[PDB]
Amino acid sequence: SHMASRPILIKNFAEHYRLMSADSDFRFSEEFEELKHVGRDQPCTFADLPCNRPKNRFTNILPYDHSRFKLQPVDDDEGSDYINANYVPGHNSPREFIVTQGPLHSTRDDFWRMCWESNSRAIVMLTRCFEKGREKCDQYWPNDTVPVFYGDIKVQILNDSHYADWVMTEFMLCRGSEQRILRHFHFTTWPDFGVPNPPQTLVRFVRAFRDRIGAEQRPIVVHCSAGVGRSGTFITLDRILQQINTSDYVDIFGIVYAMRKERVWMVQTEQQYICIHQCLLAVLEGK
Repeated sequence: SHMASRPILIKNFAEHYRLMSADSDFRFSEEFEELKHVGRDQPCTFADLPCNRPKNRFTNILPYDHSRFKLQPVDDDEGSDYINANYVPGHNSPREFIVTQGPLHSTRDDFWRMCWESNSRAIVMLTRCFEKGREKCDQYWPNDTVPVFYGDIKVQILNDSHYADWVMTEFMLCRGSEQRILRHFHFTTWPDFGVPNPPQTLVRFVRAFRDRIGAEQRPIVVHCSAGVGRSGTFITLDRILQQINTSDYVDIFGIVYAMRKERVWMVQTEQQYICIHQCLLAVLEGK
């Protein structure tokens, strides 16, 4: 049924791609345009509160109420429960991901509290802190081995591994004698404009991530800067790469539709929407 879904037979994907990208992406552009109002009629009440106003990077990027992540209230604070974040469905769970903005210095304590309260064991970062001299994300994690306290959460690097396009970091998370291990997967190679090119570098990261994390039962935290365009791209990519193992179909459109209902602008540009397709084509063609 084709209002909120366009499944494509994998064996036909290459032709679908060709048809969709023909004539300067006419069909791709048409298809993506269909998603523009999806979700946008939903209230963003708490995001709009005066006490939460300073907690959002962008006035136009706000978590829907029905979907937002709620921090535990702290005695006598308006909005101590608020963070710019939303549960977003994945391959394995309707609440598999929590997607959020790049924390501000103002909000990183909240960010870490969320990681802790969510019981997340994995963060995916799809931005550099600075791009073209603009700050897109606070440096919310230590730059060495000396543990740093963010609110009640103590964070400490156990080790890190650098790669061509990402840095992997293993944190010890401590909180009043309770101890966890969390992994941080940081794609550091996204270009200053456009999408990764060749797209294969992103596939490599998604593959490296999923291979390492496994069938995670707990929420995975995902962010770029606004936590919509790049975050939306990575998730869609991670789903469909799993999907092609157990199905004859892929529904990129249906996936993006569903994400939209849960967080604004999930895959944000038509260029990222076409990019997801290009990554998958690379996979189905043996790169």
